[PDB]
Amino acid sequence: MYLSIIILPLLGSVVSGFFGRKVGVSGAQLITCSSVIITTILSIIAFFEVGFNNIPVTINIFRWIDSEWFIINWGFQYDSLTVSMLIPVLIISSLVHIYSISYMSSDPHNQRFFSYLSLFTFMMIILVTANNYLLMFVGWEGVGVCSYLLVSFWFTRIAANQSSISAFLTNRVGDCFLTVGMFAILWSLGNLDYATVFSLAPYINSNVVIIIGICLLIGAMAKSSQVGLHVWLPMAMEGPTPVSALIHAATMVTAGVYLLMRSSPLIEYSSTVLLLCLWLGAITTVFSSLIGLFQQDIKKVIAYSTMSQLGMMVLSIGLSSYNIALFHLVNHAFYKALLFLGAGSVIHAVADNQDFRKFGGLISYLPLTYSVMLIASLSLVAFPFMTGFYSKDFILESAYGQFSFSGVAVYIIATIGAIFTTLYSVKVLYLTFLSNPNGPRTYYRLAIDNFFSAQAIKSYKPAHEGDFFLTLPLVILALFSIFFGFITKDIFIGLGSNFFVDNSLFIHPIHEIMIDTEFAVPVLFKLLPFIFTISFSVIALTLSELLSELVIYFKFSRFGYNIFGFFNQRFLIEFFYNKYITNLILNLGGQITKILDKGSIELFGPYGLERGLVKLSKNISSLSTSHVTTYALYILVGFILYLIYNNLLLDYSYLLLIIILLLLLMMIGE
Amino acid sequence: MSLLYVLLIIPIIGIFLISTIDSFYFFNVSYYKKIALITTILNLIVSLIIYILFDFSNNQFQFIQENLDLSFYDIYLGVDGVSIYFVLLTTIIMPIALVSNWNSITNNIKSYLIIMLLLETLLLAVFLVLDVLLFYIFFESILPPLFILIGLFGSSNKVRASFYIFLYTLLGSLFLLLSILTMSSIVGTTYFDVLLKSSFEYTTQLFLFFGIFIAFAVKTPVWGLNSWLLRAHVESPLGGSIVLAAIVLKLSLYGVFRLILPILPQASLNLTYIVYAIGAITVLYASFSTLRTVDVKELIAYSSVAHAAIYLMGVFSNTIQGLEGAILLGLAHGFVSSGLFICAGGILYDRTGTRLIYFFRGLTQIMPLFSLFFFILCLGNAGTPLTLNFVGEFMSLYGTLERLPIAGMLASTSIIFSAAYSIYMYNRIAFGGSVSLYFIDCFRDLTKREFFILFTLVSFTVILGIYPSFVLDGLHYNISSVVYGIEPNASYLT
Amino acid sequence: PKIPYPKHVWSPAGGWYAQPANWKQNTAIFGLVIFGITAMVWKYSAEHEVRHKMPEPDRFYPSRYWVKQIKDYERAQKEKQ
Amino acid sequence: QYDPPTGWLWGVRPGEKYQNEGWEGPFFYGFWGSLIVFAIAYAYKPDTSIQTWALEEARRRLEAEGILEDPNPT
Amino acid sequence: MAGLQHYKIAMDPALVRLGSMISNRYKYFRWTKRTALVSFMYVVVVPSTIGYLAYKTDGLWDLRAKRRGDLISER
Ligand SMILES: CCCCCCCCCCC(CCCCCCCCCC)(CO[C@H]1O[C@@H](CO)[C@H](O[C@@H]2O[C@@H](CO)[C@H](O)[C@@H](O)[C@@H]2O)[C@@H](O)[C@@H]1O)CO[C@H]1O[C@@H](CO)[C@H](O[C@@H]2O[C@@H](CO)[C@H](O)[C@@H](O)[C@@H]2O)[C@@H](O)[C@H]1O
Ligand SMILES: CCCCCCCCCCCCCCCCCC(=O)OC[C@H](COP(=O)([O-])OCC[N+](C)(C)C)OC(=O)CCCCCCCCCCCCCCCCC
Repeated sequence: MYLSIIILPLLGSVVSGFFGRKVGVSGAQLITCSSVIITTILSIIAFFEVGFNNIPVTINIFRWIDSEWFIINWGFQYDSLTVSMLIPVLIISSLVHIYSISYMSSDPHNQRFFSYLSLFTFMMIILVTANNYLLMFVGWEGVGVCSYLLVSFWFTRIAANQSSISAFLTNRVGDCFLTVGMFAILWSLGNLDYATVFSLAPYINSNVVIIIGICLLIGAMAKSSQVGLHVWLPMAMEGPTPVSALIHAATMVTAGVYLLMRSSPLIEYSSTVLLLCLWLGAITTVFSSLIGLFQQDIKKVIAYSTMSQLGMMVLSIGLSSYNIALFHLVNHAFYKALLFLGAGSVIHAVADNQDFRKFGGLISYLPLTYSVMLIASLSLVAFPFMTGFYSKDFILESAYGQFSFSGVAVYIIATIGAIFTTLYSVKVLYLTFLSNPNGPRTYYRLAIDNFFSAQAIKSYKPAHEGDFFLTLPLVILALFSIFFGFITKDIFIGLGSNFFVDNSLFIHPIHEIMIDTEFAVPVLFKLLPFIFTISFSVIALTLSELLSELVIYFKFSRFGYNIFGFFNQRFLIEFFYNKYITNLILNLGGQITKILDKGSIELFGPYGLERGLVKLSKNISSLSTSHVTTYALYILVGFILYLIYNNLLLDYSYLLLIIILLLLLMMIGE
Repeated sequence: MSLLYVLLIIPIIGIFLISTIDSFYFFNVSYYKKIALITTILNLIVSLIIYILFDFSNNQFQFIQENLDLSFYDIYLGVDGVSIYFVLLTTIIMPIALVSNWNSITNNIKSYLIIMLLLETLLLAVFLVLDVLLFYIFFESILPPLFILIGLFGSSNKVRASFYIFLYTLLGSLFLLLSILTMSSIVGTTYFDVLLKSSFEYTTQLFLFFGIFIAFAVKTPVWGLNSWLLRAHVESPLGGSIVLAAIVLKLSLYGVFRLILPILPQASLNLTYIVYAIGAITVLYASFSTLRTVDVKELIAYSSVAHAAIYLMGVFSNTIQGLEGAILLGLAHGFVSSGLFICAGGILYDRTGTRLIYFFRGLTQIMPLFSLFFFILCLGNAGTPLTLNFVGEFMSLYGTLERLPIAGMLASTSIIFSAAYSIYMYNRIAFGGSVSLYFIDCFRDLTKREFFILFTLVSFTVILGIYPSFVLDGLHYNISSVVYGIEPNASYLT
Repeated sequence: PKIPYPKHVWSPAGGWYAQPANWKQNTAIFGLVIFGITAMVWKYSAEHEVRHKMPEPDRFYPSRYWVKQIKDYERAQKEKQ
Repeated sequence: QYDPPTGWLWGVRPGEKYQNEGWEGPFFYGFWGSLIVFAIAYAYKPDTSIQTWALEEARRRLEAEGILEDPNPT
Repeated sequence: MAGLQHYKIAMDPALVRLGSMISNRYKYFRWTKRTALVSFMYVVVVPSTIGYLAYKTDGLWDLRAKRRGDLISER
């Protein structure tokens, strides 16, 4: 069964992709969805075997790379973290395969799309089940290749080509740092299997831990889209919608978070990497939360809300709170996928429009979509007793519960991020459903009200809801968004919970803050997020549909105009990256090709030699006049020169200088 | 008769049959190409037989023949682990290169086949000779056939390309020859089992290193000595390009394991920083210029320069994993560059008659089979895991990092830039819009021939990317013998 | 509507709106192939997995029904008194 | 509504069949046949790797120390 | 045009002319203050910098089996 989880999504993928002509559209969907659903059941069974009974399972098949000290196997370890990661990844992948049956029903390339969907699932599973750093790197690149293919799926569109390059290259920047960190682990410990690294971590040189830790933090930044290496993820919204929900919101964006949690036994022995994790997460929270409020596309708002939640996880990891980081990762994957799939319902309902400025109404047109989108939003803003409430809010008080200046500072930072999460959460639901219709007649024109005379049987298109495959995943994910956090907090948090005693997560006792978080945090700062959430929601809802001119007054101020543009333009990072990094590299290549390789290297090389030596050859040949009297004088002068050189005991250096001089003169014509 | 002599003899027989069969039957040129292809298959079958019998942990040369008839220049043949895989690469590549030109060679077909068959014998003899001066003789012997191959079958700029590769290689080689002749004078021979026991004094090693290095940097090539490759690898016929990039670039790498590591250990260790600066510069400069190269075959040719920099840095690492990774990368480069040259110089070029990138776009729409293999090959060029290219790049890069960290860190940036030019070139050709509006006719997809040379090459890189033990197991023991150094509590046991 | 496309382009994944008339029959064979390979993988896993703690007798641990390591332990532990 | 799977594999039009260029025999039967045979032959090749020989001596030496249990005690 | 008959291509003269300029550009390189400065920077300065840094850090560090109570520095 444990191997059968690994290979089953791969088997479906090769049938969907390399034999699509045999099974067709329906055969491809039946095989992939079947092969993912069966894998999901085995994952639920695995979560009970490994996690609840605390029986880790080791499996090694054949060696991969064997050189002296490095022995890397095709080997898999199931531990409490492994089965914890597999639950969101397999369930959401099963619900996104099903959702795609309806969503892409009119696309001409269903077989290839479902092959990509199942191949991504297999690479994600490899990434979390591998028992060594390098095999994880295979799934790390595996999900990156699958992400590039799925972002560029509609490959005749130029902008989706640019986005796919951005995701491939930006992640490769983080791959380069992950490779050096693996090189540093190999150099210090002799190989990279997890057990070896984690058994020797307390004893290795503290500077070595920093080098490895910083290296794997930078790789985590790219895959989890933190402020340094974040720009790819918003651009990844160019793929089809079920890709955004599965790959860029719920599972692959969490690989960086998984890397740090799996590395917790090592990075616990480096406060430097923990402190850098702590601030990097906080920056990412406010950075994206600010940007998302000023986005005009619904998928772009949701993408920046993913970036802000992933920052909350990295923030939590910086407080040595990997269990709370894992709890938020699992919980966020459920309700954030719900928002993406609910958004996909809207985009389908209004003929692919994605701009808030053309929504409005739809509240009576998409009641089921509105309900689950509202349910998901309250989970995102950590409304009390929702699923997201149990994870996010604990992260906040844990930041305060670590009574340190950095911990207090991140609390304030992440609180402001929470404020703007509420703001753009209000912005989505209101501009889509609650506001007046800013879109055209076609969206809202119903057959109940008579408008046409002869084109009455058809020609209404009233922006209705989707079919069963479109709506069933919404209902399921809605239920997880309400009860799953409450049902499961005692596992992931507990108070002295021993779910991760296989050492999947290591928390050094000196890094414990949970006691102070439960008892030492004042009640005012515990409920402060809810006071802010329940008020800025009132402030946001009042500013629209009641005021609606004040924000306009702000926009048309030069201060507000500049503020609006700066945040809409994502702190101008894409502008400055393109100007001074991408175009810098292209111009370096232009110089190298033009001034050196097709330039100076040719002239101080073969081409210059050809020019000069042909000239030298022709000038020397000019002396050969065939005048017998001239050759006679030439013999005579040569005779005298030989006599001089030997008679006067001349310095040999003089003779060589004379020869060089003669070539100089024959360089010059006439 | 030794099996190693059979390896060198079979292609000469095929040359004889090709040149005489007109007297036993206007013979169709299909018959000629059938003879040459079967000739390469038998040579491959013999190399497979040798490998089945080959022993992975012997420090004696295997399959050697006693001479007992010593002359001034006697060809001694022998094989060990550090040469066995280059012999296999040569005997696998040669049939694929023949099939890749099955239709595109339209005139002078007999001359083309005889040159390729002669190239097979000469390149194999380079890997099998047990004498350092024999190595130079085979290394330089391939130049006149290569000059003729380019000049009889090359594209519009074939004359300038043929001259460049001949004069660059000759010039570098003349400095290697002076280094070899000095060795021959001090030791009395260049036979491996005698010269490897000699201990040259340090200043002699330094001036021996220079002269061997000048030649190997011309042949790697390092950036700045690489315009012959940017000409010859592009102007060459497709079969010439495959042989030139898959096997001929590997000569300088196998040459380092015979001519520098065992006999110049002190000069090699003291000069590694000069080697690493050149290798680091080559990795960045070649990568940036590959990004701006608009000839599709020139872009695949320039990426060979960047990959060869990494195996060159791995070969000077003086670590087991760096040395094994260098051989692994050399082999993986041979399968990947062969496939990318087939994709560009054989599939795009035959269909369009042009090599300019500006005319290609959206080929996936009409050529799905080409785009599938082309993409997998572009992942191999980017060193994606599950290809043998990742295993070689990782091991080479780890050894370079451990030997000299700043050089490895710069060399590691190849993981970013090889992806950049591979993905950029893939996107512009297969993706990047609908089918190019410059195409008047529609294009057919891969023919069965094109499919099965790409599939075979893609098969080798992926199978060895998942189980690289198939090469490493036969590398470990012999490659131990070229490492230089000691551990304090492990050395001088009593 | 549905986009037009060339009928001469052969693609292994099907092409544009590809569904053969016999798609159920073909899907049945491939699903059978998938089951057969999966079962072989299942047999390998149930023999080569390694554990260091065994499950308690009264706990829901279905692998106890096929994994060689646990099956041997349970059979040996039944020999008591 | 779905379309019937179309397309010309190897560019062979539906009326005609594939024509052999002359390379197919040697390549499929000689080149690929020999590689398949070699792979079967390689299953029966004895292990001559330095690792296999060195693992056995390493096991005995760690049996000598208090690391590995001795199947044949004294 | 090149051996085997290829498909009809709308060979755009401007693009063809650009391709010809790139093949022949070596014939028109000249030494100027700009070209000499660029060539000197790429060929001498940057390589000698990496060479100097590689020289000065050769043998400086070793990671293998370094524990707490030890230094990465060797020299
Ligand atoms: C992604 C990077 C993220 C950030 C990384 C930060 C890592 C921080 C560690 C930096 C590090 C590791 C480099 C290993 C690299 C291995 C491969 C690279 C990675 C492979 C994956 C580089 O340190 C080297 O730097 C050299 C110069 O650069 C210096 O050598 C020379 O410097 C000049 C003459 O002195 C010459 O001019 C230069 O020619 C020479 O060479 C040396 O300082 C040293 O060799 C080691 O730093 C160490 O410095 C020393 C002195 O403080 C510290 O000792 C302290 O001494 C006591 C009193 O002094 C203190 O009371 C006490 O506290 C402590 O005992 C150490 O504790 C440690 O701090
Ligand atoms: C790393 C080297 C490769 C190793 C893995 C080798 C493949 C293993 C199996 C992969 C899963 C199965 C893939 C099915 C193919 C996808 C659908 C298809 O047939 O494409 C044809 C399709 C045909 O599509 P179509 O069926 O929709 O036909 C109509 C579409 N047009 C208009 C194009 C004709 O061609 C394409 O459209 C895309 C061209 C690129 C194909 C992308 C390659 C897919 C395989 C990716 C390899 C994954 C590597 C993993 C990363 C390494 C890990 C670190």
